[PDB]
Amino acid sequence: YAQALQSVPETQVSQLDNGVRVASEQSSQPTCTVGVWIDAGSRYESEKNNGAGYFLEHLAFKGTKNRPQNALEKEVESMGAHLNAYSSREHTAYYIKALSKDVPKAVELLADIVQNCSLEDSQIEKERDVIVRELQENDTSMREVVFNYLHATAFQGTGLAQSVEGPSENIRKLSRADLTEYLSTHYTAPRMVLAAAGGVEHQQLLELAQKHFGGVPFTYDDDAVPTLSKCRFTGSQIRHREDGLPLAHVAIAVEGPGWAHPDLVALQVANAIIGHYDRTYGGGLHSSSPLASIAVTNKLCQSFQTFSICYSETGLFGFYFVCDRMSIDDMMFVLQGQWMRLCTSISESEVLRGKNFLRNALVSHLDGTTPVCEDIGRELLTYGRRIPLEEWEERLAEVDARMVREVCSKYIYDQCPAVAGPGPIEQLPDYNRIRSGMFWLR
Amino acid sequence: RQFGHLTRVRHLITYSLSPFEQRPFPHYFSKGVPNVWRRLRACILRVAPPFLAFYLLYTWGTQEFEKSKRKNPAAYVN
Repeated sequence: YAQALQSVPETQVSQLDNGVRVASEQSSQPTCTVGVWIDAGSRYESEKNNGAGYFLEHLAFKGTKNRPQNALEKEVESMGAHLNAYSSREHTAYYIKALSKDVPKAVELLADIVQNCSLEDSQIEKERDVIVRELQENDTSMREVVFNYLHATAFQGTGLAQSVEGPSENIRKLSRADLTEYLSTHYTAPRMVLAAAGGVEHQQLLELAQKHFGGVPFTYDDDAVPTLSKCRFTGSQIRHREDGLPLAHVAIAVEGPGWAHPDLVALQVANAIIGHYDRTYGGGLHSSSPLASIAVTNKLCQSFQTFSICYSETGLFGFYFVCDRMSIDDMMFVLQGQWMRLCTSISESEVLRGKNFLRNALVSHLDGTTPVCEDIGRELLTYGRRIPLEEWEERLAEVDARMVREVCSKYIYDQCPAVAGPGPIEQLPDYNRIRSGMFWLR
Repeated sequence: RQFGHLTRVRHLITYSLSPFEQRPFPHYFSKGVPNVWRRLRACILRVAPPFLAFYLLYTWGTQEFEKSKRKNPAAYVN
């Protein structure tokens, strides 16, 4: 095992005279996946700019000036390659998966997109109504509105509070211009990363990129990367009620440290302890995760998930459960009790497993090419370089009990949480109560 | 009656902040004191009256009783 890790090939990295960082992991696999990952999200938008990046995503594929829609689509389909992508609050990306016999072709396709989207005044107007619709579909997914609302209130009044898709007004009116304005402002080499994994050999990649990414920086701005305005967390709640729904959704959380910070490992290990449930499990005997056990014994919920979603300089460490109108309270009671237990009286027997369960994730985090690429893409972009499983190992292979406590309690104990809840939530006690559910009557 | 079966509510979104992210006795002047007055001058004219009235009657009563004791300079001018 340790050897298996030790024998895992290093991930080549190198920046251009441009600013783009080109990294990759050579394997053998006849297939592979390459793509660019941008240092851009909704976080970077304005009150009037917000949604661009997304409006933009829906056009990124519909063709370039160098080769219109009918073609781009035809050329990719024709080579059996897959082009897909996404955009969060601080992180966007476009990736392709082909037979590593096409690094050069893929690489070119990529560039041609992150640099020359047609932005056909005629296509735009179409996607405009496609989103407004797609948006009204994202809506009934109470599992997502809830998180949005969480962020909303959690980081109320700041860039983070804005949802990645954006208001209908913005989408109804963004101009062919604004989109261009968003592209030419954030899609710059210094903030972008060209990553890959497969049978591809670094050099052929570099050159190929160094060839199609012919960007040139004049001034110093171009060459530099602007740091964002800090986001203020706020212990608060938001309740979107409607007994009209089948069941309720709840999400509570404290502020997170941020990528850079190490503790995100100990903290990542703690969540592995409370883990997650889901009525399709087979386990009233689930190892620890009493929250799950209890959830089963007393029928506390349909499911729940522990999460340490983080950003550049902040984040959200919390949990979210889906439950029936009548078991909302106990569930919250029992869970919120686990955080305390977590940081007030944890045990080695627990952390031991915690670790293992993580390591197994940590590894399956890299199952395939597309996913690996995702790490290189991210890692660089958010951490600075790449963290080898061999490393993550140690980092989280030396977390003892006392370590979990010290930290969890450092981030959870007597902190003013941020809760959000849509659906039939009459039974969810007031803030004050969930608040004083943040300190154990030790 | 307990929690979870009080009423069929739908479409109300509320927003509130932790007690520690805000002020306890805020804006004593901006909005505080005004409303206190917005109130004294809203009922004074409804409560005061019968009380004031009572008072007058209390006084009249005590004064009269205290007069019917003293002698009339003329119950005997002989």
